[PDB]
Amino acid sequence: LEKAREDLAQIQAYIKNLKDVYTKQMEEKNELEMKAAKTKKKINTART
Amino acid sequence: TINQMEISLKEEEIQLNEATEKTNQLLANLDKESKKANQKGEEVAATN
Repeated sequence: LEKAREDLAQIQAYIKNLKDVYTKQMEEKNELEMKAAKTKKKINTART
Repeated sequence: TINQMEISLKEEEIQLNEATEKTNQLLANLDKESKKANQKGEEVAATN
């Protein structure tokens, strides 16, 4: 019981660190998504 | 201009693929860790 409690606590802490890294990641990836939008239609219209 | 918008789309798309690969690996690792956490918590609740 004690060992499993400690293991679960460590796993939860690592999960929180990964979740914060994930937080910055999808914020930055959404910024890159909106940048990468609006130029595909631009290339299509340009080549039309 | 066509070359410019093409270049921007290319670089931003490859960066998007990289960040999405990062997000997918982090999500898979987090899902595995969450499964292990829930199973170990159920084991703890059992054990007591």
